[PDB]
Amino acid sequence: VRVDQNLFNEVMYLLDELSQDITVPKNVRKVAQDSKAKLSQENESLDLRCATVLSMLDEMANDPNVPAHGRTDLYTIISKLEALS
Repeated sequence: VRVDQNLFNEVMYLLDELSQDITVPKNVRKVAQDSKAKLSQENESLDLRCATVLSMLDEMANDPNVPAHGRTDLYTIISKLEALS
């Protein structure tokens, strides 16, 4: 319980921060927006929500327009989702 909810809480906070971060590209903010909505789709299985979000964030982490600090922010979130999955 605790271990998964602390990871989930951190992922939501970090995605919210990323969505508001003017130092990463528009498309990264939008993916962060869509990710946090997907994780909030309380009618769908968590493992499933996480898989879709992991796919979305991985795509962004591989976009060469993303600045180094934004890539690390993406990897931090990915790393918590893979621990939660």
